[PDB]
Amino acid sequence: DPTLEWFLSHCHIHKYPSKSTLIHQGEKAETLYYIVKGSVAVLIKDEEGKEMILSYLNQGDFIGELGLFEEGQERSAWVRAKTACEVAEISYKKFRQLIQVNPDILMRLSSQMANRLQITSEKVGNLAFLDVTGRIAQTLLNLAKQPDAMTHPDGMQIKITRQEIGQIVGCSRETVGRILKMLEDQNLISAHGKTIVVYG
Amino acid sequence: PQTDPTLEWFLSHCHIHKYPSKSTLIHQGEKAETLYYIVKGSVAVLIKDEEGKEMILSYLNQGDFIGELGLFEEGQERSAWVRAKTACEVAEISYKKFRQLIQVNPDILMRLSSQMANRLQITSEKVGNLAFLDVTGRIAQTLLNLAKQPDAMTHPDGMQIKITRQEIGQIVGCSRETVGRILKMLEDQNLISAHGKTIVVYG
Ligand SMILES: Nc1ncnc2c1ncn2[C@@H]1O[C@@H]2COP(=O)(O)O[C@H]2[C@H]1O
Ligand SMILES: Nc1ncnc2c1ncn2[C@@H]1O[C@@H]2COP(=O)(O)O[C@H]2[C@H]1O
Ligand SMILES: [Cl-]
Ligand SMILES: [Cl-]
Ligand SMILES: [Cl-]
Repeated sequence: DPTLEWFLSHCHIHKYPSKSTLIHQGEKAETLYYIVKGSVAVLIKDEEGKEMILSYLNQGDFIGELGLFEEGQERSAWVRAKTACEVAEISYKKFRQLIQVNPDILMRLSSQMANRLQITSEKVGNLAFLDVTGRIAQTLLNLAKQPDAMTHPDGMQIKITRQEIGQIVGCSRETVGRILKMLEDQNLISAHGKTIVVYG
Repeated sequence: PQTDPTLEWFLSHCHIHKYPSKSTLIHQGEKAETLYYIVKGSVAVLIKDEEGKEMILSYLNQGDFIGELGLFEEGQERSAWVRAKTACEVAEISYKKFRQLIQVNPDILMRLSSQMANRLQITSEKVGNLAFLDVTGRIAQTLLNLAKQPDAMTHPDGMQIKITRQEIGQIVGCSRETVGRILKMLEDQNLISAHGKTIVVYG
């Protein structure tokens, strides 16, 4: 589409190796990014440096957009490359100029911010009233009904690790372990290495 | 609370409607064709968990856009209910008309997008608190957050807020009973005072 091509023609595409930290929470924001190729993780941390993934972002996603609208904004989160990444970069100053020329580019960015807000809002509603057990159970049941869940003699099989469960619900890997054992004993799931079976 | 030429130009293209306290501005799931802007008053943005329990996702106040999430893609449905907390005065404009205003002066889209960005930050922090903080910490953080809403009073011991235990539970994501037990504890810890329907957050 011509809007994205026009936008990219004003950007400088950079290549970063896997595990690069592209954005550090707390730093001064003066640049907008757009993923041309690759995937990243958006993360927040607690005092002990524990973690919760807010989102994965991929090809076609803007990153670092939240500091664009007000002066002196700081990065709201960490963004770390999951794979090697090809990322277009443009100063906020230049981007603001592009918006006056053709605001459709700001409509595209804002469309992504709107979706992100709806997704993050839904996660608040889904997790707020539950304790860690409730959150883990809901998480597994939700994954069991997604298209990539596979058929199993015992029910629906999902691919997920104790670590990434903990990253979704914001708890330790050990707590996940204990809760998965409990869910097995209640005859709701079966856990086998890096896969879980939710009983139907 | 602070308008500017861009906003008054925008408002000159809108119709301002009044909404009594408790009335619904927006119903979740309805087709979105209208953008709102609060001239006066406050609203609550509500969503429900998988058991049908209602949460207060955010309050919005004078100067806030509402109903913007449906503007960017066709056939979008409202993501939440929005109901008046006080009597409100709200400017309305069709998405069709607003898209034309954007072409006339994109600064109005910058104003709207700025709020969307702020909301994402705020909501992201809330999702992090759900995990990083215990229930006590979540209630304590909500009390602070509420001590900074415009409707917050001054007090010789700190900031005095007006909110029901029910409402604290809907913001935090816990039961009214839990809130009661935690406010008592915080009171005994000399961090707050609960004078009936009022709470004083010490500073
Ligand atoms: N809830 C979220 N969902 C998706 N992306 C996010 C979320 N919160 C922050 N980000 C992204 O992470 C970036 C961190 O830097 P910025 O705050 O400039 O811009 C932020 C967004 O691009
Ligand atoms: N997390 C949030 N913070 C503040 N306001 C929100 C949030 N989620 C939804 N809203 C508002 O509630 C509105 C419901 O209708 P829309 O989805 O059109 O637009 C939505 C936003 O204006
Ligand atoms: Cl509606
Ligand atoms: Cl807890
Ligand atoms: Cl009360």
